[PDB]
Amino acid sequence: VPSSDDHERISALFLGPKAENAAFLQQWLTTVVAQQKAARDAYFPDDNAFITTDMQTSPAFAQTTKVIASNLTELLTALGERSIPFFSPRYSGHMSVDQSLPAILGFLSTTFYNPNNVAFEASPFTTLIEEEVGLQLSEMLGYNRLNNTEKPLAWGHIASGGTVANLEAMWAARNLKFYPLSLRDASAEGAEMEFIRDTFSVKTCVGDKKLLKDCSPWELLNLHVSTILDMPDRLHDEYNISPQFLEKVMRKYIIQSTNKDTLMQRWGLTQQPVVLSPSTNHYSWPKAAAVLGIGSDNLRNVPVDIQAHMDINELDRMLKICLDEETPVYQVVAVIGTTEEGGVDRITEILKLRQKYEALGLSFAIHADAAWGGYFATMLPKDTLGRNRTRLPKEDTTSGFVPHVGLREESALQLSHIKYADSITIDPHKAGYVPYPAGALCYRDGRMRYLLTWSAPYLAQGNEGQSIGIYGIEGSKPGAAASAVFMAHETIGLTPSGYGNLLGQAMFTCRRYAAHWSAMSTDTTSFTVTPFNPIPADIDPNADPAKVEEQKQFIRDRILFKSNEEIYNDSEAMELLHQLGSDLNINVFACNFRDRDNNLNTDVEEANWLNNRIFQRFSVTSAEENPLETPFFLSSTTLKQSEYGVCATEVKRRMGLVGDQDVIVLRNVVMSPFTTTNDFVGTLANTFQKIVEEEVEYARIRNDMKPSIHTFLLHGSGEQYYLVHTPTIHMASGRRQIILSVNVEGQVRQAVEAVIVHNTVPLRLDEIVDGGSFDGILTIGKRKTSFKVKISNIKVVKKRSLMTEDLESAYPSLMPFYFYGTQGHAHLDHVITVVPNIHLSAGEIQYKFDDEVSSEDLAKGLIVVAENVHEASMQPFPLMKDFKITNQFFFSSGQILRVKVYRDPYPASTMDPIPLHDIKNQPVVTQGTITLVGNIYVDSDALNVASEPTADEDAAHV
Amino acid sequence: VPSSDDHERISALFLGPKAENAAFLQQWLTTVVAQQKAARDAYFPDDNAFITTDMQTSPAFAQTTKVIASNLTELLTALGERSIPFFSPRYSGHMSVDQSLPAILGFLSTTFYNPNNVAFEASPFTTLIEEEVGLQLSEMLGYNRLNNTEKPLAWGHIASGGTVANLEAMWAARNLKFYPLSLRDASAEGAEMEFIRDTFSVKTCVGDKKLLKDCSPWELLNLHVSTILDMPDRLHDEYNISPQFLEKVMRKYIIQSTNKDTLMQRWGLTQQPVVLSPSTNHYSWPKAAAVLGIGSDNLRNVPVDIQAHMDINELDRMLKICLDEETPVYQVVAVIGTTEEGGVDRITEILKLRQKYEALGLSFAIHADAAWGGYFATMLPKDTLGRNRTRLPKEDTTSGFVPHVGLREESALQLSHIKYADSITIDPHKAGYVPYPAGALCYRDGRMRYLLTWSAPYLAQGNEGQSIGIYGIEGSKPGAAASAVFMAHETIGLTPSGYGNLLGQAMFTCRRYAAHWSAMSTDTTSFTVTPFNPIPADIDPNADPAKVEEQKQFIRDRILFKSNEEIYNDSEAMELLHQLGSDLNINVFACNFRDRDNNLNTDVEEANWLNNRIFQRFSVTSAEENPLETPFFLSSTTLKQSEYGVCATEVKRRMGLVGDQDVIVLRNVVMSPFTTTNDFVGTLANTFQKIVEEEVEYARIRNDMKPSIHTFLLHGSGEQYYLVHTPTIHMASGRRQIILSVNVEGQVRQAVEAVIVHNTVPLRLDEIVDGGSFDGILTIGKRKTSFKVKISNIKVVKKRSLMTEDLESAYPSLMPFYFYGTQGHAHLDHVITVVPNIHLSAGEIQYKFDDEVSSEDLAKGLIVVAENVHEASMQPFPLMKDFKITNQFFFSSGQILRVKVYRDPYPASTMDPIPLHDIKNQPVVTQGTITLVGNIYVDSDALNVASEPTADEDAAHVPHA
Ligand code: NA
Ligand code: NA
Ligand code: NA
Ligand code: NA
Repeated sequence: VPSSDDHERISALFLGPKAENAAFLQQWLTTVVAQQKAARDAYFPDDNAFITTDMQTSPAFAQTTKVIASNLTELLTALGERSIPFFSPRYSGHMSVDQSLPAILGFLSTTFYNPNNVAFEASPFTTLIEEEVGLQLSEMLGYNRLNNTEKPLAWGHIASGGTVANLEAMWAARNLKFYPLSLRDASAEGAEMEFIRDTFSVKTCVGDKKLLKDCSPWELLNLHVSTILDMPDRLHDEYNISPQFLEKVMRKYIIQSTNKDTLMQRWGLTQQPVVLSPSTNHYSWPKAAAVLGIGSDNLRNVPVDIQAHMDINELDRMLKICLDEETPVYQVVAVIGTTEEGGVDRITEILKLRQKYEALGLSFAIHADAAWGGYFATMLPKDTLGRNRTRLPKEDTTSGFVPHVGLREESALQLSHIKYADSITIDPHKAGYVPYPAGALCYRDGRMRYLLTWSAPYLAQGNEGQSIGIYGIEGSKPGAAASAVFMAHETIGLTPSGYGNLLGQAMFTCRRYAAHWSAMSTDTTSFTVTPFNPIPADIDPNADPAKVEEQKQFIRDRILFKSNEEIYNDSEAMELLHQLGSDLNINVFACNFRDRDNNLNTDVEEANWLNNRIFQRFSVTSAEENPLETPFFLSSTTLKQSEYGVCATEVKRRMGLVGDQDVIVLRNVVMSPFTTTNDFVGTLANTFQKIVEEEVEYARIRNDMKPSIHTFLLHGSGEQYYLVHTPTIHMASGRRQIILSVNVEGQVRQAVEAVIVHNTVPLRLDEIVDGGSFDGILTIGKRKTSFKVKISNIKVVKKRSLMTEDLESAYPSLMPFYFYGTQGHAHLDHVITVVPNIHLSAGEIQYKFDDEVSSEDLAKGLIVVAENVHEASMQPFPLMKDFKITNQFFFSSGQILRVKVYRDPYPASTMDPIPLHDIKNQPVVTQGTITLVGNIYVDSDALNVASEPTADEDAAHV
Repeated sequence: VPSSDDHERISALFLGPKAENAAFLQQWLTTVVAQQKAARDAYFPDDNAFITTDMQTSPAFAQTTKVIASNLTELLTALGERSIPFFSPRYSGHMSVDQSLPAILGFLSTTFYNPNNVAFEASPFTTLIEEEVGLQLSEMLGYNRLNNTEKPLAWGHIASGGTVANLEAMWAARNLKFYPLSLRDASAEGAEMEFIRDTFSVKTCVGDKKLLKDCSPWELLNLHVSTILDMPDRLHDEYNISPQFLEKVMRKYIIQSTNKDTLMQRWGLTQQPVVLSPSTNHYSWPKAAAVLGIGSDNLRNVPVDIQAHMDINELDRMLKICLDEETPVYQVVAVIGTTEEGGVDRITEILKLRQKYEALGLSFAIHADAAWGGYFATMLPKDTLGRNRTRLPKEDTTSGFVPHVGLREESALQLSHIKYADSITIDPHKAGYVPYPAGALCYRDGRMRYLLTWSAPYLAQGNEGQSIGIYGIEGSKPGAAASAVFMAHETIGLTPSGYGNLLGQAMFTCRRYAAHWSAMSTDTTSFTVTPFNPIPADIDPNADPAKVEEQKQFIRDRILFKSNEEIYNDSEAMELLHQLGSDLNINVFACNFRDRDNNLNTDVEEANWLNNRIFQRFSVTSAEENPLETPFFLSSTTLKQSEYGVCATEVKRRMGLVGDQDVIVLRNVVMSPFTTTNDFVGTLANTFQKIVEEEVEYARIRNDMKPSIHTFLLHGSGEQYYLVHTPTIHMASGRRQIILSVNVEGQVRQAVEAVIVHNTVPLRLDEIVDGGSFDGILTIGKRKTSFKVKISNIKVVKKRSLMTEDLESAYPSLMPFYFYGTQGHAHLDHVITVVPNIHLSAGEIQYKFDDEVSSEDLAKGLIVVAENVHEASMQPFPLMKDFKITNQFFFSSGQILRVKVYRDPYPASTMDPIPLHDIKNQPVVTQGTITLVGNIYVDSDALNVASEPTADEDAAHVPHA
């Protein structure tokens, strides 16, 4: 019999999806006001009012209260109508959710006092609160908060966010690395601490005891963290040097004052120290490098493996490169809960690598970016043999059962080793359920924070409260943020039975979502859904597909659309459910589609089209949308090949795609403990499926190769005519570049405006072959009258594929054109080598070359490259609605192209790639100029998906 | 007849000193809850409850609600008993005050939605709010918010505070400075934009048109801000280059990627660019330089003038140095409302200097640090000829008149020119009455923000909301902060009649305070109070003192303790009041004291003692205090000589002090519009005066030179005895270093433990002269018994002054000792050359020198300097309760001192300085070693003010009702 007590216990923490808890909130707000009144009365009770009743009933006062009331109601109305409804379980996109009422109430209660934690005398109470919050976080993460033991004493503080926490960690690591060189300078002959240099020793990285003055620069750049952090205490213990003197003397030698590059230059050092970090690291990492004057070039990114974890062998190889080149390493970043997939780097392996490299003389700090993952350490098991008190029974079985579940074994292993990192970022305003702003940084050894200053630690005195706000980036800071986090910690509980219970219910919800992503699509649905984390039987890439399909059907029969109670009573179902989806509650998955004969799409850009449209249906990305009409919210990301390498390749492989392009995926962050109530998740799954099916129909129309109607520009005169197809990427059947010489049978003859031919009988472009013919219709620009015509005697000058698989990824430096026609009557058409691109054609041109070109070359079609048109530098071209063509446009009447002329090295008709990157190495036929005269066609929309309607607009037009 | 309307209008904006407006707040909170419910019901109305009634009445749910209620009441009770009561007008110390209810309500209303302004799709509404707030601030500050005009389009955003806003402004200035070098690299031969290099020109700093590729590195380092910001648009307009291509290509050349120092080395550049900023700038400036890898050494500090304004002539001299040495200047910081004094730098003169140096080829961005001063631009006059609608009358005269007053002319001039700075920092959570966290940064030309990125501006599209959170230091950020500022702006009003009214009332209150600081003390009070901003008749340092006293008496007769109505009806009184105190609401002042014969103290450290104790009485600096017992709150600061130079000198001069030491001053930030009601300001003045008189009594006791009882260590044996006075700085009468040879008449003979003599009849140390005598009592260590003795045949071996004026400011590198006695029986006593210090004496020692020293030299007393005791490195010595003496202590039995020996170049007795800094250049008598044997005395508390009780502890020991 399943108990509802654990879900009921956390249901009281939130206002609720339907504001079910509003009466409790009203009571708590009334208490806040009463207490405020009591406290302001208690401060000098004999003071009379400054705001009298006669003042309060005057017209100006009343006018101000009416303005406040009106502005307030207008803000509340607009917030409800225009914000994302994170409070609803329909939202499961980013790291957003209904926040905990204890946090909101802590912040509100404290803002009436508006304490400023930059200084004790402005925050005598909330400075102590914030210090206690830092130590709560530290202990929860496994650091030591006890004084006078053998372990280092941790310290923690609140910052505006994990971005500033990561910046501070990198700043401390920057200053740490150079401290021993600064101290060596400060103790050089002639300097203020020369008197220590003949006796002051350190342990070098490999453990040898040497005088600081006898260490090589490399040795000084590789002292262990503890070796460096111990130096001020050691100087005091061993020479009775005061912290005041030490700080004063060191001011002129530390990089806070001189910057690291002046110090390096004096020391003859040329290798910039680096930070090592996974290729997919949060933006705050390269940004901190740029801010700190390290430079993002010196944030060296470590490739990831197929599950997006930092590749340990690659980290090994890059640490070896640093050792061999004497490039110091400030810091290695372990991402504990990646932003995009919720994965956990193997910090156990990073720690092993540190031991390995310290034996070779290379040392570095380790930082755990646990901005997202940190709070999941509350799910680590804790010794229960310490509790012996009566426990109120858990015997409720009211409707409203939601179980918690536990961490995956690997996640628990890494979470229990983050306590060995030298510092840890963790965001209460991510998985702590505290509203923004509330980030946090904890140091394993709190003395590290003094590196962020020009100061040395003093002995604290009881008669002077210590300011906790001078050890970071910021200045003024809200003590209210500390009260908020503190209220969350004390009310929810930093234990398995508190936060562990809440996050375990979110994790059960996450796995229930993942079951749907993992089994929704079949062999015959129009769509496929592929989870980023394969189901157990699917992990092996050579698995028996029968076993994979069997496990998917097991999911359909035993998990999907069942109640929590039925599932929890099914041991096998729970064991399987335990293994589905993200390590830490961030499911990634992606859709593909099949045509109507059930053939899977393999084009990465068409899968991207589909997945981006699904995202658009399930998100708000413009002010035009009514967000209350979105029934379900996801996020989305692009796995760039260059950052996700083998991982992005494997995602594409399992989706059934072929190609090197970056792949778009969907992201489903799960923080809600409510979604599985009454199997609401199933409803969401069904909603998702319905929308996917709609978008797949569009995809199928987009990619249908049935015969259809095509458009062609006409070039030439009665002497000889050419047709130039107007390609498009909006239809798979239009993704061809085609130029033909033809005869035109009909009554057309007019010697400004485009002449356009459509085929009247539907046809496939690929069926146009030498000798063919077809009937058509002419349309002189906007003229209402039309002309019937017969296209005969077709000769294919060019027929190339504009399919993804046949295009290039890099634009040409100089713009290439097909150059075709007859002597004295040539024509131009921009070669489409990449999309997005721009169609450029010129029917009437004047060419002059240093060598006359033969009729054979002109008929076969040459390639001319414009030395004065730098195509790549202009890409992508603005959409037609966003730029005006004038005579200054580079492709307009009167413009002159200076060109080199080449023979086309590929056959007339080809469905294979035609790379032209090195066309400049082909034999040059001749060179000269081309002046554009007329019959010019310019279209930057047809070859660019950005001109298409969004899924929001299409859905609104139904 | 004065109107109460303007004060009534702003009284409704705050919960109130006594929470008078709690019923209004209760109503508004009820509305917040009601609307949250209506909103969550409106999103998919057919969704049923997830939290049912049966869940809400279950025992686990009820237990969680009881825990919430219990934690909430505990937090509220503790906040009320343990926080500073900023809500009361009794508080007037730092930039803290009761915050506006519209702001608190905007933040609360929005946190239920918890929007994240890092990305539009997480904040489709509050991103727009934050952009609108940025443009509101920009327009208020005088920037342009209109599109499609000739003026640049400003942009602003909210940051966690002014520290991060200053950091972003300096980061933007750093990347701006190097952009043209990066673009030159990106268009070099072989590079991706080589094709522009033969046609792409810029205007150099002096205005000549040159190809970018033909500029010298110095010329590229001095292009104007607008020249640089125009480059992406120009490349697009002139070569049709796309922003995508430009961004991608430039990533490898910009210092975001390479850092400035690798770029500089590739260009052969050796002068670090600098930031120029006043010597008194907020800590956020040197910290930003340190963060950004510029280094605080390259934040060059500009000295201030006697009113703490950046000295414009000194800035001129420093810019000339930069020009001559080809040191680029990132940025010049004009502080508009200094943190310590509320002063306004003359940015008009800085703009003139910019014109001067641009004509010479030196250019720099200008940043206005208006973190505090910015909101005072709402008090600038505005054209009212645009308003023609009916105005509800201002005819209320109920009790509660508080007038607003206007800016000083100089403040208005500078505030109206900050719109010419390239960027402006301003804090809603300082003078905006918005709770923390809410700082802000505005760019005159919003395109500058793209320097904080690897991006180039794209053309916006309607179907995609633009994220406003990728242009700064931070990541996730609360849309709630933007709602808070937005509500405060809409409700209070960014106009002279809105914020201008509120701040004008605070400024009237500030001047009412300043009147007390300016006239409270007389010729015969035991204390003096000296304002940092002199009264008009006192500005001239050679003014007729009759005129100064006449104006102080005018203030006493016409302003102090009068009602607002009487003062406002007194034109002459208002004209004078207008000129008192700070420029922008931060009064600085400091106290001094007189002895009981009415002689003014001139000792800077005794004035500091007094002002620090007064501060303690009016502040909470420890967790032991009950903050609700403090009746008035001030802040305090130290004007360091090295930073405030002539300004600190002039403060000390006008207090009557003589000396080069740093001076402590008191600081009175005024943000309350309520303090003048019922002349509550007067009550506070009297409270202040009472406490000052209390502390002056302590100062008088501390500095009374009347005869008293003194302590002496006894050195030597029956052969010859010496007395070594145990000096103290806790009493002026103990501030002498004294060594005497004496005869001891009595029944004393004890051969580990200290032998101590006090005089039994009070005496003055300065009257001890050769031949004198006095009765005394011996005390063998821990012995309960005492011994009558007669000290006779006194010979003064050393008598030196330990008064502030006769001590040195820098500690000796090597420790000096007096070395005296007879051959084979010498003694040591650490020379006290600076305080704080440590008393070190050794009665029994063993010396060995390379030359035997004569009995005359030993009797007169030599100076031995210990090569192996580095005195400066150990100072200040920990207090006695904080360290335990062991045999490892450098001054303990068995320690060997390796010393040089010198003759004392000063007379036995002297009340003048005895500098020993360069003792090493005196002729060396001999050298050798001294081994400490016994009779050792060590005391680190007697010569250190840190061992004294605080003013809070003394006051706690005085009984009261
Ligand atoms: Na949408
Ligand atoms: Na192909
Ligand atoms: Na106090
Ligand atoms: Na003297």
